[PDB]
Amino acid sequence: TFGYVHGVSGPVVTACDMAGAAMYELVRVGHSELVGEIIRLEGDMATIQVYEETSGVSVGDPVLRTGKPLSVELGPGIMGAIFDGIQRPLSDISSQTQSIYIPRGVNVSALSRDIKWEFIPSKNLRVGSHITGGDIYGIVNENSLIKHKIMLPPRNRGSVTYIAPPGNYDASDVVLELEFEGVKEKFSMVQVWPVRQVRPVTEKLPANHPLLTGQRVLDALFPCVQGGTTAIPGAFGCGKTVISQSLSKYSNSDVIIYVGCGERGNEMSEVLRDFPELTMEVDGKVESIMKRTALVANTSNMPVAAREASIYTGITLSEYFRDMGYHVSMMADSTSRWAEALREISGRLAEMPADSGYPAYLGARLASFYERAGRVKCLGNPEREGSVSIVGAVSPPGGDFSDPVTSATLGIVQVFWGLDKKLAQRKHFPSVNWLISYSKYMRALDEYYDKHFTEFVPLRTKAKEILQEEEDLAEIVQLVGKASLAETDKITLEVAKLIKDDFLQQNGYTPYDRFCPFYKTVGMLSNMISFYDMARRAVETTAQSDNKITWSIIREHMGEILYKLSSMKFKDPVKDGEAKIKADYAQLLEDMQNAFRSLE
Amino acid sequence: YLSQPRLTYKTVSGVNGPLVILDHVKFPRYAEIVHLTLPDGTKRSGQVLEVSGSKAVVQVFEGTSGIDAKKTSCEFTGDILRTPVSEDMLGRVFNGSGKPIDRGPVVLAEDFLDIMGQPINPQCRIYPEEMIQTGISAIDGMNSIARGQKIPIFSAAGLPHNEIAAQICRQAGLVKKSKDVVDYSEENFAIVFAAMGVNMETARFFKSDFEENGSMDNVCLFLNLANDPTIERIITPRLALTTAEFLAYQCEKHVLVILTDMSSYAEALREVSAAREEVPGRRGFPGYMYTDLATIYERAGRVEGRNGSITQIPILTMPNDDITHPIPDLTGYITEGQIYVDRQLHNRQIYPPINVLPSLSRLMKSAIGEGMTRKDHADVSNQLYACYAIGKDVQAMKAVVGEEALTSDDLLYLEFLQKFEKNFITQGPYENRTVYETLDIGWQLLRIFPKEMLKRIPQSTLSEFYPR
Amino acid sequence: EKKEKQIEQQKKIQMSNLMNQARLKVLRARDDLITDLLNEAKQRLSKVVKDTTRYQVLLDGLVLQGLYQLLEPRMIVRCRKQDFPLVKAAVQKAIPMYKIATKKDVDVQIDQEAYLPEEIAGGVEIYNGDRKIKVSNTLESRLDLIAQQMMPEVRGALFGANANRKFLD
Amino acid sequence: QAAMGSQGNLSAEVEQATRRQVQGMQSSQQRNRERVLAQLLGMVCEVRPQVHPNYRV
Amino acid sequence: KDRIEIFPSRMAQTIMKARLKGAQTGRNLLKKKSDALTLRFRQILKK
Repeated sequence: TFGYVHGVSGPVVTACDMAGAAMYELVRVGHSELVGEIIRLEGDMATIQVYEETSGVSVGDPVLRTGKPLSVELGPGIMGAIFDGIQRPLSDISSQTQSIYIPRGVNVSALSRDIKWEFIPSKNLRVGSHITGGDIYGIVNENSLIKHKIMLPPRNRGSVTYIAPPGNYDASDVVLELEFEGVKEKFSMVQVWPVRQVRPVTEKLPANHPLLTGQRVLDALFPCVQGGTTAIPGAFGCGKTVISQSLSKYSNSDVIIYVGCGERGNEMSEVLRDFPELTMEVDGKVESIMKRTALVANTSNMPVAAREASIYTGITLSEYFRDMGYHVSMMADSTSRWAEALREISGRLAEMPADSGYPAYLGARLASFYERAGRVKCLGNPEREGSVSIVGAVSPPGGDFSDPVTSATLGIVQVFWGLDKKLAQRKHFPSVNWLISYSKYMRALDEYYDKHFTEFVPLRTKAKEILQEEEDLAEIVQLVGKASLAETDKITLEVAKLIKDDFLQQNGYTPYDRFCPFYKTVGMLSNMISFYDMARRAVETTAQSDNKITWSIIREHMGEILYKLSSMKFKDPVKDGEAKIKADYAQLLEDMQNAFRSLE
Repeated sequence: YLSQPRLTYKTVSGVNGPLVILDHVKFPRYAEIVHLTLPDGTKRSGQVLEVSGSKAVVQVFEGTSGIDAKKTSCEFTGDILRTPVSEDMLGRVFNGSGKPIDRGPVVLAEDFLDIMGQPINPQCRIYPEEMIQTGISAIDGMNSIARGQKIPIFSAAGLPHNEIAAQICRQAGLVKKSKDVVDYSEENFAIVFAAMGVNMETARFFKSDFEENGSMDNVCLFLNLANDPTIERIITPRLALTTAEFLAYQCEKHVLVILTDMSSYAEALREVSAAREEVPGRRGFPGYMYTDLATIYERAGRVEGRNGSITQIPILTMPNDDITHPIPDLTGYITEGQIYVDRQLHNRQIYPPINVLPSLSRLMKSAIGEGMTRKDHADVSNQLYACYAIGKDVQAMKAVVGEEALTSDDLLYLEFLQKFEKNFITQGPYENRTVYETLDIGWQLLRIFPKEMLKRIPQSTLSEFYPR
Repeated sequence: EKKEKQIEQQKKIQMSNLMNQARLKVLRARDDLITDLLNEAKQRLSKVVKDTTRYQVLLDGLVLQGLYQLLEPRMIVRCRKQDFPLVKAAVQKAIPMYKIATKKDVDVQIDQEAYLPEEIAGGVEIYNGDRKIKVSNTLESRLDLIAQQMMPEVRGALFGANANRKFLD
Repeated sequence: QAAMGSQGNLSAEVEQATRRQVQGMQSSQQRNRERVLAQLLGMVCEVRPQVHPNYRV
Repeated sequence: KDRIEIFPSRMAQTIMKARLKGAQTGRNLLKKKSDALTLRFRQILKK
């Protein structure tokens, strides 16, 4: 336990002169109790990796001996708090110390020990029945929205000996006891899980459902899959919190865990105020979205060890919450900054530069992170189901896709929502490139789309083909001059314009159109494509049959229809009923057919 | 606190470059300070870097010249470097180490603090809201700087970024005069300039300018000349930031700190790393350079529960005008926005030549707004940007084709471009244009055009502002 | 207009120089004041040296502190010529305490050739066997160190406290 | 001429200022002198010897 | 054929950067000239 603390070749120091202890074990240094992790062992001594500053550490300092590795406390009260990369209850320490800066020797438990919770036992299990790891024996009403379930720790089982009745108890108190063959072990409300292992699952089920998004753009063109993995380019000023908030408010998930690197207090306070402002009326009542969030973030300053540990803390928390039979979306923000963090930790290892300083195990870390996702059948008796999605926001270095990390991530994702800053400069939102965006999970979604819509996929293929054909005709008419082209392709031009101006834009500042239901989206697309097909057929047939039908004849006979199409978006489903909207759209389609018949 | 005596030494194992090594040390500690005595009586300080058993390593600031193997008294303070902070620093000039160099007396310390100091808790961070006027029209009118908006200025060899920095310093001020004349008497602005890696002529020019403006009551200057020892070049930023944090979070002052020629800081960090004998990095810079520059820059912003703020304005040079050089790249991933100076415009004899086209600012969306200022700041900037862009384009097209092919609007565009480059950018060294006067001159330039061509300004303000 | 600009520039530079010199004069006066106070402290301490009754206890404490510091098999103590029996008695008292404290056998000598200068008010310098490590635990060094450590409190006493400083931490 | 008279008067006023603050500082010292000296000498006298906290048998 | 011939060196990086920038400026200039010529063509072939 001698503190043989050396000097530094960076922001980290090492030590020696102790007894035998396993590596990747967390011990404390000095009277300040700094975070330290064994990395290297030689002989009867072991190097350590201290995270805090290395100032003032002297020889002969104590080194406390422990028996556990880096781990995360898991239990009730996590929802609504603000944590760093090593799980420090930052609001609570600011409350306790009344300090301005980060205090040292932070010996505060991640959760409080003076807050009582209402306990409901399972009212089915009796003392003496055998319980396995992952079975729920209790629930907590953490808040009106989410009920923080409690499960037996994995890698444990035995025959129960005590069951506690409902009551108001704290974390330290004992509620469940049991008895393995030979010994017996009590169980409190808190479990601890090492970070660098994956909690088990019974089996992994294919993702077979769409992840809803607020706007019809990127929800009908390039949908995501619930529990999937996706990449979204994003930069300063483009607007990245738009999708964050959209997934927080209008989506079928159940919790949001936002994890980044080098974050600002702007986003923290913004989400804090969006909790009571950006609410959701689940049952007609607004509620703080704090209850549906657990923020984690690190700001430059933080020693690179914690900055790199944040991502694993986040995925561990997300997995602990998915095991409770819920849905999750983990915003893996600051991905390029995370690659920079990887480079920075490898800086103090003298490792061979694979490519511009990337450690050799860069690919290993990519694989170990991005793969822990998907939908999984939970491990327990009541047979829950839940999934974790990951959304790694790509942050290219000034639009250059030369990073090996960017390409490596772009080979794992199947969905891409490209962003063009110039389209945002054109006052068009959402700013989607419309050509580089793709979605290869279309096959997984074909089965969902058939069973309930039976028409959307033809419309989605027609929309993509029309989008390419409009660019082809744009090339034709920049060569010609936009004054000499037949009517046959002018109808394609006009429909493409109408889809662009109405269906491929959704104003988040419009009071009632901040969320387009997907059945509504299908209705609008069906009506517009029906108009397109009818006009195209009419002009093609009359091009030689009789009475050549042109842009002007059609336009004049359907100024009413054109304005009605342009005014479809002003429906307000919030107040007007769904039946009203669908009936009115069907009537509008009928009117289109009647007008085209009255033409001929 | 500590009342134990001090332990000296005369053993010295070996010496190598800017390092000294001595053993038989009794319970050393990291980053301990040491006072050395030479055979001739000269005294040179140093800092500890490596410790192992009894062996120890210090680093002499003043340089290893003529150190004797036996006749050297190496002494141990028993502590780490501590800054004698005090409010009455203001109006003084110090060297790198903090020793006064303006013929004055030793500092009378109000307190002591860690030279590294402490970093700010992210929960106690307040989003910047209001803007600090610089006295330059090219920046204020088109590009707002909120409180704590860490914006760097990218420059290179031969460019007059030094004069621009001096102008910003001597013309610094607030926009609290928007309320009333009598109420503006409550001024709470201070400056802490930190010349580092600066040649003699520049350092003295800064001193002369600061004395000339007569605002030395609110200017604390740290000079580190080129010929000074290289190890002291990495200590001065910490001292400046610690004094700024003191004056901000203890006396509730608003502070604008400036650091100049950070490329010299990068060179110093490179050299100390090379002496440390560590694995190089990309372009030989230390691998942990990003972390170091992070713990330097970030000490800035606002904190809840305090009436005070800090604002960091770094300045750095670009080797061979290489925008992809590591220093500006790693500075990009911390700071916010980018200011540029155009070589051609310097060649056209236009002072100060700030290129508005590549300039950016992320906080400009909310740093300006209604109530805090007039309603006509952001829209005016966008309109002027569009007008200048199309004016340069029309100048290019005139060069391509000829004057005979220009329309009336093209003539207006060319006249606007010439008048803009003659009036707005050209400000002269001493013209202190306020924000209001800057918007007024922008209106004067926009008067060339008919209101119809001004499509980026909404009609709601054109019916109020164009007929004047 | 050229001459007017020149005249006003001369006005401003002159006034700025006067302000600077005034402030520097004030600061120099304060520094001289504190220096005089420290010199008085030195003189009063030198007066207090004369009282043998408590000087013996102080020397005992100083020697014990030095012995506790150096922790080596060989030791040498150095003291003024005129206080030799006092340091002898203090060391003979100090040795058993050191043995009972550290659980180690050490040998302590007194040198008889080299001595502290005459101007030394008092104190003790302790070397090791090979004279390569020392702790000049002398009275003036203690005064200087203790004064420099407590300097902000001295300023607080001699000039009150600055109201504009609202918070301490 | 007006400016020269102004510099003369302003220098006289500034010297008057320096005189009054110097007198105030002298009075401030003379008010409280013995307390700090007694405290300082008491701190010098105190010894409280002990061993380095990290020594072991 | 596929690539310019020059030894890899930092001065060569700056030189090829200058060559590319000159090519881009000439590109833009001749596009503007072409636009002027097309406008002239259209207004002389009007009626």
